[PDB]
Formats: sequence, C-alpha cells, structure tokens
Amino acid sequence: SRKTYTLTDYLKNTYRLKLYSLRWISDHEYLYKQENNILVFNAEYGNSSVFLENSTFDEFGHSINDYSISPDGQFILLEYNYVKQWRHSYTASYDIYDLNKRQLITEERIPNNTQWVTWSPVGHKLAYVWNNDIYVKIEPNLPSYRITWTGKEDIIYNGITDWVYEEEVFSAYSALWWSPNGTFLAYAQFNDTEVPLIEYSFYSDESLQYPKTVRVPYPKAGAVNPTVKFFVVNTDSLSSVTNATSIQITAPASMLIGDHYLCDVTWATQERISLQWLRRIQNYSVMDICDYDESSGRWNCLVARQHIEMSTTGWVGRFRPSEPHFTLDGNSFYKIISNEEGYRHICYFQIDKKDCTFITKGTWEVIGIEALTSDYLYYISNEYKGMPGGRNLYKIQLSDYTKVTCLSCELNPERCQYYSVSFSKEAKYYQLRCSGPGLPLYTLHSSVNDKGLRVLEDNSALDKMLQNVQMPSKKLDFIILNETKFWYQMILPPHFDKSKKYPLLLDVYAGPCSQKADTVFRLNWATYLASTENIIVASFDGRGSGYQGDKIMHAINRRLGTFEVEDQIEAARQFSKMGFVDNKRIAIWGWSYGGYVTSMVLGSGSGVFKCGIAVAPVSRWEYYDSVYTERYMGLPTPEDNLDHYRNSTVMSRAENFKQVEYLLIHGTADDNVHFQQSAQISKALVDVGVDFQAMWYTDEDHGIASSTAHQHIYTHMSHFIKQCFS
Amino acid sequence: SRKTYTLTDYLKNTYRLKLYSLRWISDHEYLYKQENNILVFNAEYGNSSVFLENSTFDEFGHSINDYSISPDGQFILLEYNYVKQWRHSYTASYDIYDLNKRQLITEERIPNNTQWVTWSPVGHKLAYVWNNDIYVKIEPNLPSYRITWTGKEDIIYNGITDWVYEEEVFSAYSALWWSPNGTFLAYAQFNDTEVPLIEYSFYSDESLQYPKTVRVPYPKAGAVNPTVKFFVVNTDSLSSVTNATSIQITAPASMLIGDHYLCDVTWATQERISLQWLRRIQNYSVMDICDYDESSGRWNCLVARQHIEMSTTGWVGRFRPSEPHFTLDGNSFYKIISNEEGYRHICYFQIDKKDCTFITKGTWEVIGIEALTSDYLYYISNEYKGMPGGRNLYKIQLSDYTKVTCLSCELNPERCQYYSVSFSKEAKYYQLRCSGPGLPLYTLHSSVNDKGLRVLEDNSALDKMLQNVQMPSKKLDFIILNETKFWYQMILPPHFDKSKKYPLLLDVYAGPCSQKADTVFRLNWATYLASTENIIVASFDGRGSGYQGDKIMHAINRRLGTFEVEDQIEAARQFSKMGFVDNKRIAIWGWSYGGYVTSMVLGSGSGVFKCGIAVAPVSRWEYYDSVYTERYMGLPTPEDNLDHYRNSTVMSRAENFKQVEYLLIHGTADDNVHFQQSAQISKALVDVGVDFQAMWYTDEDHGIASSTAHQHIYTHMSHFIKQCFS
Ligand SMILES: *C(N)[C@@H]1CCCN1C(=O)[C@@H]1CC[C@H](CNC(=O)Nc2ccc(C(=O)OC)cc2)N1
Repeated sequence: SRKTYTLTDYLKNTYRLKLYSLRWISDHEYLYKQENNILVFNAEYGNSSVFLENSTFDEFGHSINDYSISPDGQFILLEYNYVKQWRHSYTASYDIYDLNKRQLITEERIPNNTQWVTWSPVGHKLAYVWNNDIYVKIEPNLPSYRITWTGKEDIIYNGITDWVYEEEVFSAYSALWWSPNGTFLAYAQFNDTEVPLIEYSFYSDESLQYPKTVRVPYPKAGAVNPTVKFFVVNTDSLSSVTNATSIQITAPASMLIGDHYLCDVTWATQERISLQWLRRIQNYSVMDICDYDESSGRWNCLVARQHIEMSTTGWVGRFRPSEPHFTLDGNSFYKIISNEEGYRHICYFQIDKKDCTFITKGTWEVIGIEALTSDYLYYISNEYKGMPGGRNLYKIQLSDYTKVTCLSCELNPERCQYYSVSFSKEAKYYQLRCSGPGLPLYTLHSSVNDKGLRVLEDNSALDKMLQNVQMPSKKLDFIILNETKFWYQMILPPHFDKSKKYPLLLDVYAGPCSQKADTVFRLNWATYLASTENIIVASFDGRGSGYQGDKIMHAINRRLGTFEVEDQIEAARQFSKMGFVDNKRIAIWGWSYGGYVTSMVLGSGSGVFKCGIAVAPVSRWEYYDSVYTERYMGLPTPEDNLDHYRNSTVMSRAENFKQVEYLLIHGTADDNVHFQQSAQISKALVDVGVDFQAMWYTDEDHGIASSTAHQHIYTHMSHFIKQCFS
Repeated sequence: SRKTYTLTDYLKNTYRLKLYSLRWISDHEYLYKQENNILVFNAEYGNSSVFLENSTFDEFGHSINDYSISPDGQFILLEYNYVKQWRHSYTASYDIYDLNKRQLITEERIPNNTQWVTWSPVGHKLAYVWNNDIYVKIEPNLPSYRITWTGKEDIIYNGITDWVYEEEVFSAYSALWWSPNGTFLAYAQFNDTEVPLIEYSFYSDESLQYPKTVRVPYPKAGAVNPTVKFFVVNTDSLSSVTNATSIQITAPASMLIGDHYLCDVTWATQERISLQWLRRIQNYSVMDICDYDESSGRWNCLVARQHIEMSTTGWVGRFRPSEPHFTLDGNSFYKIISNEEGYRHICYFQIDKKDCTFITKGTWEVIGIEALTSDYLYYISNEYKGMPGGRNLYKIQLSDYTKVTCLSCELNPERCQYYSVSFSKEAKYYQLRCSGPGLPLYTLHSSVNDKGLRVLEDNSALDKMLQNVQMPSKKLDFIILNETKFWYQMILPPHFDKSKKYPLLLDVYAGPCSQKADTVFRLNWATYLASTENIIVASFDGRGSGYQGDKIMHAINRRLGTFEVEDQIEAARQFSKMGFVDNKRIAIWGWSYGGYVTSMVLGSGSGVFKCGIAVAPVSRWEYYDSVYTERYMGLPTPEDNLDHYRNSTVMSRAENFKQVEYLLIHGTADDNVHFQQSAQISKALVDVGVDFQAMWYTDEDHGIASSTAHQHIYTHMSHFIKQCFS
C-alpha cells in the first residue's frame, strides 16, 4: 500500500499534532492564541471575541516570542530578545502595553537582560529579577522599588535559582512567590560562594579566534553545596526613599544542624505560607507553616504546626516532597505521601495535628492533586484497569471518601487512557487533555454535573493524513519477574507478523521513578524505525520505575546501576523468547540516564545485545550533580556509600565492550551531563583496546536540539542502527 | 608464500630497525651506549673499553631516563622524574655523579622541576633554568649563582623559550648559548605579558572530579606577539655576593621599528657572537656581529658588520634564516642563502663586506653545512642524479671551488641514496648514516683520505627477518605539469601487477618546504596497507614543496590552501590514469597541515576522492600560531591578507562534503593545532546537513602518541579505509 512514516517525515515534521493551549483568566473565560491574534472564549457557550489583534504590534520593531497578560486584563507583557540559558532559565527584554489606553508604556521600562518577570496573582503589580536582584513595580509606568542589593553574578542569587536548584529542585529559574492577593512577595536567596565551577570550552561562531571558557557554579556529588535563605516582603509597605525590609524566615533547627535544601514553598492564605525543607541526606523533610504577625511585622512558624515527612526505605517524595493543597481557611491541607504499603495516596492534615488521614488507598497511585473545592478534591491517578501507564481524572467527595467518581475513564476508553487536566480559576469548568493511545483529543466540561460542553480539538486533520500511511501499532503489556509484574511497550511495524523474526531496539531511560511504558500517542524516531525500517522498538519499566509503589521504586536505593540495568537485560531476554524477535539483532539506546544504562548493559558482558548507542551518558556518579545523585546514592565517602559509587562506573566495564558495537555521542557544551563523562568512557575504551564509534556535537548542550544538530544526530544514529541490523 | 607485514606488526614493532647512536667526546673517541652500559670507542682502530658499568646505579632509587657526560669526562648528569611539556620542553630532576671519586654529589644539588640544564662546551660548568630563572654552577658541588630574577610563570622566560618560540623558531626549549670556551653565557628573555591564552580542558585520571582548564600564552595569527631581549654574561666575573651583571645586546634599529623576532644566535669566536633578527613580516632579516669590548665590559655590534637577507618572492630561509659557519678566526663565514635563480647554495662572506660569493651553484640545493675545516667545507645536498629526494655528503676545497668531491654517492648506490652525517670534534672522523632506499647502514670513515674504516651496523638481523615476509616495494618517480617536474612516491603491494587496478590512498602533508617523496626506508602504517591490504599508498610533492628552488617553494606565498591542494588533486588525477589504479577507490589522508590539505581537497568538489581522513587538521589560519602562519600568509588585516585568510578555510567548503565519506580525528589536549579547529569543521558540516565520522582522543596532544591512543587511532583508521575500499 501507500507510503511509510520516514526519517524525513520525523525530522521535517510533515505530520503535525494539533493542540489547544488555552489560558484561563477567570472562572468563566479563557484566552486562546492563534498564529496571529488572541481570542477570548466564554466557556459556557463557546462564543468568542478578539482580545487583541495580531497587527497591533506590526511595527513594534522587535520579534515578540511571548506575551503575558496581567491577571487584570489591563496590561500585556511583551517578551523579546530572548536568550536561552539552562533548561528553564533565560534572559530577555520586556515592554508593557497598556490595553486600556492602547499605548506602549515608554517610561521606567523593565531593563534589558532581565532574568525573570512575573505579574502578581491578581492586580497588575510586577516583580522582576535583573543582575541577580529583585525589583517590584506597583504600577507599570512607575519607578521600580529595589528589594535586594546583594546580587552578585555566579555567587548571590535573589529571586532566581542557581544551576542545581533550577535543574533539580524547582524545575524553574524563578525563586519568588507572590501571596494570594499580591500583598506579599516571598523569595529565596542562594549563595554559591564555595561551590566549585565546572569549566568547558565554547567555540562559538567561526569568527571567534580564541575559544571561550564557560564556568558555572555546579556542585558534583559530595562537593560543597550552595546555601539558601528565605525572605518575605510586604509590597504595600515600601517607600522609594527607604530600602524595603525583607523579613527572613529561618530554621528549622532539625535542618540547620547540617547541609539542607529549601524544596517547596506554597502560600496557604493571605497571611500564611508553608515551606518544606529537606536534609542533604534526602531521607528526612520538614514542613513549616508560618503566620504573619500583625503588630510585629515578622513571620512566626509555630512548632506543632510543622510536619515531618521521612522514609526508611528510600528518599522522600517522587523527586522531592509533594506540595500541599490548603483548604480555603488554610487550617487543613491535602498532600500526596507514601502509604504504609508504600503507595502514594492523598492524606488529609489539620495544620496543628501530627497524624493525617489517607482519603484514598489501593495498589495504584495518585499522580497529582489538580483542584480543590470546598466540595470536592480533583486528582489524577493510574487506578483505572490497574494500568500504571494510564492516567485518569477523578473527584472524591470530601464529605464521604467512599464516593469517588472517575470523570474521564469512560469518555472514550478506546482512544483515551491518558489524561491531564486544566481547571478554570474556581474550578467551574475544566479542559481534559487526552494524549493517547489514540490521537490527542481536547474537550471542555462544566464541573457542576461534569457535562461535556464540546470538543475543542480532535486532530481530524492529522487523522486524514495518516490513513494514507503505513503506521506502526503499539502494544502495552507486562511480564512477570518473581511474583511482580513489570510493564513494557513495543512499537510494532505495520502488518506485524508474529511468525516473523524482527530485529529489536530497546529504547531505555530507566532512571528512578521513570516510566517508559505508557498509553501516550507519539510520533518520533521510533515511529520511523518501526514503520520504515521494520524494527520493533521496545521499552521496559523494571525496578526503580515509578507510579507502582515504593517496593519497586526504592528497589535501587543507594544502588544505582544495579537492578535497573539488570532488569533491562532480563526484559530483552524475555522479548527474544516471545517468538517474533531475532535474538541475533537486539540493540539498545538511551539518552542521559538512558545513556548510562545503555553503557552499563553493553559492558555487562551479558552478550544479549549486538550494538548500542549512548547519548550524553552519565559514566560515574561522582561527576553528576549533588541534589540528584545523592538523593539515591547518599554521599561518596568511606563512611557512607563511596564503595558503590566506585563500583557503578561505566569505565570499570570497558573490557566487556569488545563484544559489542558501540556509538558514543555527546554535546561539547553540555552543562548538565558534562562532556567529561563521555571523555572518560572513551579513554577507558582506548586504554583497553576496544574499537567503537563516536560523535561530538560542537557547542550543543544536553538537548542537542538545534535544528541542524537534531537532524544530524538522528540521521547518524539511523545509519548506525541499520548497519548493525543489516 | 609466507606472511605479510600486518597492522599488529606495525603496532607491536615486531620488525625493529637497529641504529648506532654514538656521541663524539673528542676528535678520536665516541661513546656508544647499550641497554646496560656505556662504552668508549677508539675511532681509528675500533677497540673499546667500558666507560661506566650498567650496575653503577642499581640502587640510585630512581628510574634514569637519560645521561649527559660533561665534556670533561669528569662528571655525569643523571636525569630522572622526566615530565614532558610541549614538543621539546620538559622538566626533570637531576643528580650529578662524580666520575673521578665515583661518588654521587649530594650538596647544592640541582633543584627538582628544572626546566633546562646544559654543560659548558668544554670544562664542567653548568647552566640551568628553574622557575624561569637562569642559574650557573662553576663546579658541580658548589652553590649556584643566580643570573636572573625576573622569571615569572607564563610571563617572563629567562633562558627558555615560550610556546611559540619553542615550536616555531628554535625547535627547542633552550634559549641559552655558551661561548666556545665557556667564558660567556648568552641568553634570550621572552615576555608573554600581553599574549592571549589558549584555554582547553584536561580531564586527567578518572579520579579527578572537576576537569582542569589548561591555559598557555599562545599567539594566533595577527594577535599580540611575545617580545624578546638578548643578554650576555661573563661567568668568570661572578661573586656570590654581587648580583651578576648581564649585558644586553639590543637593536638593530631596522627591527625595533616594529614587531620582530630573534631567529638565530651563533658564536663566532671566544669574544664574538652573531645574532639574526627577523621582522614580523618575515620578508626581511638582519644579522649583527658583536664583539666583546675588553675595557668597557659591554658588547658592540658594528654596523657594516651586519648583513641583510631579504626575499622579494617570499619569506626568508626554508623555515627561518640559515645559521652561519665561521672560519677559525671569525673573520669570514659560510651560510646557505637563496640564489639569484632561487636555489639555496653556500655563499662565502667577509664579516665586514656586504657582497658574498657563492661557492656552489646549480639546479639543486644544499640541505645543510655539516662541518668546516681550514681545508674543506662538508655539506649535504640533493645534487646526485638530480634527485630532490636524495641526500649525499660532499666536500668542497676552500682553495678551489672547482674541486667538489662526493663522499657517499658511490659507497653503495643501490642500497644508499639518503645520508646524514656526524663528524668528530675536529672532523678527523665521521659516521655516515644511510637511511634508504635499502635497510639503514651505519659506517665510520677517516677524513684525511675519506677511507672507510668499518661497518658499525648493517641491520643484517632485520634483513633476515624480512626475507620471510611479503614486503611492499617503493617507486620514486616524477610527472610533468606545464614544463616542471614534480616528484611522487608509491608504496606498492607485493607482487605488484601493473595490469591490475588497485585502490589508492594519497598520504599527504604538503606544507611549505615539505618533502613527502624521498628515498628513505620506512616501516609504518603505509607498509601494512600495501603489504596486507594491497593498497597503493602514494605521496606527491607539488607547488610549495621544498629542496627544489624558490620558483616551486614560493609558489604558495600569501596563498596557503591553493596550489598545494590543487596539485594533490591533479596528482591523483594522473595516478588514476597510469593503468593500475581503480579510479573508483581513491582516498586521501593527512595529519596537521596534511589534515588541512586533506579537508580542503575533500571539500573542493573535485569528486576525484571517495573518502578521506583528517587528523588534527588546521581549519582556518587565524586559529594557528603567528610565527608559522604569518610567515606564509602575512597579517589577517584588511590592509594585508585578510581576504585570503577568509577564503582558505575548510568551513566554507562544507557543502561539498556531501559527495565524500569523511573521518575527522583530534586529540582534546592538542596544544599545537587546537581541538577548536576540528570543532569548527564539525559544526559547519552539521549546519549544512553533511554526515561524517568522528573520533576525539581524550587528553591526547598533537601526537596522539600514547601507547594506547596510538594503537587505537591506527586501528580505527584501518577499519575506515578498508570499509571505504571494500
Ligand atoms: C601541523 N604540522 C601544524 C599545521 C601547520 C603548521 N604545523 C606545525 O606543527 C608547525 C610546522 C613547523 C613547526 C614544528 N613542527 C614540524 O615541523 N612538524 C612536522 C610535521 C610533519 C612533517 C612531515 O610530514 O614531513 C614530511 C614535517 C614536520 N610547527
């Protein structure tokens, strides 16, 4: 029949997925941007009006890469001169457009090279970070109030995170949190003074005669970590003559005794904020609930109002302690914590009572709490059909935990088994986002009866294009290893014949709490391999995997590079025995943690794999950052876990690579998994006399995502796999 | 028949070449070291005695990597703790052994981390450099006299060269010159104050948590160059209380007018020293002859005693102005300079007369002046058989230039056509070193009648081993391009059949004044390719090549990356038309300048080559050092040669690589041709969407010569070529 999904289709994105990204501005309306203008929609009836015409900025004279409308609907923040930094961080120039007077504000404009900017939750106040210091604008056209004066490049960070906090704890560059009505602005300050610097060359454009050396405060495992302080300022009590006063919230003592981290900040009410702290040994965390003292001006966090969250089997939380969701009065809150059986469920706390009450239970987990009304609590879980890789929205009656209703399970069970949700301001409405196994489907619903209002986007256009192409199919199932079931997925070539023996590629990540076997619909490299090259692309979730309880997830505690790699080998072993797999052509590849596992597997001497590809792999844990590495490995000291740190390197397995074909790939400007990691792998291979293939990508970082580098790497990897299988 | 010369034979050196490295200690005796002890030989009769037993240092407690006996025969300098720096530089620890009292000197020992050490030409005085300062020891066991106090790491160098002077002008780390009888010690001082630093990462052993950044003063084309000063000190007029006085010799004015270099220093007599200076635009050089002023204590260089050496067609000298050879009284000297016809011959100068007299002439060149007696001048040239790739020793009667006798041409014309020589102290005897086309042959001769005394080493052992192996043959011939003949060589597979079509590999360097077609016997990678893989490995000397006159050598003046690469393509074109070449399988490879030419050829769009390998290539001249690059390219300024600098990059030819298979290789710690050069090539290829192969070598420098890296790179290159040809 017709054509197949080719590499060019993947690299040129010939088959595009349609989305419906909306932004709720109230409990009844949302903004829906288009290639040109922004419309405002009425959720109840579906009618719309133009919020702001596309031409409006025809002669702005700058390429605008993003807008941000004040909660007010009164102003629009125009972002341009975007310059990316790390995974989330970047700098840019900003201009504010007054939607009232339809005029661009030209006075007291936000400075260029601004690091972060954000409106207050309600009015139109602005808070931004420039040169590592925090500034606040009460009105768009008025002078800014400086909040901090200690900002110093690569040393003191006010309102923004340093490298490790951005990548590993807040997943954001922002380190400031406005109170509910905008009165208070809370923020964190990081000090990297004694944090060592990772240094690497950046070659830049051909015209640069001498390469530049990039240096960034980056704490590797066991190194000196940055320290943190927390402050809260009243933005209603600032002059312009007085240097605003930031009230610091310190402790707790159980944390100050040694190295620790600030891992969460969540406002409870107008005058109550909650903070979660984590010891460097991420076995123990403490939440403080602090109240603003009217006549004192300071903040007090009553003990007895603090809650301890610890683990005896591993670290706390999936990647960090979960965030609390406070009831309206801020006197109680709900939060996801691990069960006595090791399953993460919603517990209900009274702010001044130590024991909480689990409101959900079972051998499945709550992925996240999505909304809270005085009536119900909405959450996503993988309870349905007992499929860990499925996601559905549920609502539980606060008055009777016995009454739990699934809101998405039955909408279209064939096409939709993986959902995410987006509620309006007061949860009056919600958009459901189906991402698989069928084509993504976006719909709108009203919470009063959970009635489906209408279909927002059904990807019918893409559906029409795909019926003329031989697409692969996807199989989601499980195998059983000593009592326990472990899930896997396989992207199967079109016209799959179980009597035929296909070459198999094991797509791996396998990091702690990861999930590579799910019901999500994807159009990627694997789609091409299966559709055009007739390769089966499988993924397996073994020990260390997430969303299935702690017995499985914590199985690799203090032992990275053991069970999770062994299980990938075992999975391949079972696959090669299902009947439709050519055991002479089994390969493996992964990126980052997956590059590490791929390398550990290729050097295991198992002999199960013929070839493999490792992209930006970790090679030895002492080279990776402290927050992530130590969370699972503890400290690289003789008193703690040094022996296993030394036993789990890729380099020690070099000799075993004589039995496989290896392709090692790494971006030279990788600020995350340093090129150093692959540099040591190659040196060990050379020292043992093992031949292999390699490819460096000049000035590319961890994503090797530039348009040209992206196309080049996948093209290179395609040739390698085909050669290995042909 | 028997076996072939395999890759393992090459990498494991199974067929070893024997040498006969002797060291003349007088006009009648020489030292000949063995794996264990050092013998002393009488040149006249050939008898010997043990100079010093191997066991002598059984319990020295340190691995001695080299010895140096004082001209005195009284002391022995023991070098250990050797730590290599650049191509010639290194540091080490030294101990002095008294051969008189058979005792190790334990007092006032030479400090560790010493940068350079050397005995005086006669007695047993010592001069060494430590921490960039010069020290002198009049007696081995006595305290040292400090000569300089300005030494500062990476900034001020006294007695030693900085990076660029070591690599490009003196081909040595040493920058000190003793006078004939040891009375004076002349030295250069380099100042790298404003020289930019090249910075690159060094990963070191796996245990290093953070990579270190190496930084070295390195002036790239057009950058700020180091400056130089010259001094002479009387080592007989030093106290121990007074800070010795160094007399500075400055100028000439024609040099001080702008950037310049010190390019040669040669003592003429006990009280006369000659210095050669070169302008940054290496078109003009000046020699000064300076005399010690008895009653003044200073040195005066009379104008009228200085000689100008310039070129209108190119730069001066092969790589720099040649060194003079002074007659006994220092009132005249001989030196190689370019003819009016462009051929380098020996000219005879009167120190105070401007015009010199050529004593040799013809369409061939004098390679070097080897010895001078009041009777004859001994020199090596390629006059014999008009073969530019041949080398023979000649002697010319100073009383009658008409009388020129070849001393090696007829010794064994079949086996020996390439000689180097080593004369005794007063040229009473000389050792001839035959290096090809047959097995290397070492012999001894007496100068009075040029009688052959005996054979020192004939490599009969290796000869016996090779008769049991199918070795390739070597063809040295020429082709004709518009009137001029250009030589080439081909390593031919055993049992070569001219009726058969063989794949061909073009081994290239092609840098200015290079010569890749000669009569030298070699056992290398090419030997394996021809013997075992049946590949013809050819090399061609086109425009820019040396030893054939300036019309050819200066053809690429101010135009690197043009005629020398075009000629390699043309050569391949003619080879592919000789009848025994498969024009579908022609490849090209080179290292450093050869990597540049290989890359320029592969990107020429000629289509003549199927594949190629570039190792540590230059990619754009602005990235290479100033002394070398500018010598041929001038300055990268709009007023000078910037346009061609920009027109001769490899990056601008990226698009053309779509038609070839390319392998790019580079050591990450290459301090000479920076990794940066290959980093920019790969980026340009990626940006154009061209697939290629790559291999970086962690912590390897320009030689990629570590035992493991050496074996690995050739093994990798072997797979690539075989795949390309199979
Ligand atoms: C690579 N060879 C780089 C690129 C351009 C200049 N360069 C150097 O290393 C310069 C050349 C002169 C000086 C000292 N090094 C050498 O002289 N190296 C050398 C290498 C290869 C040959 C050869 O193949 O001769 C037939 C000769 C000399 N740094």
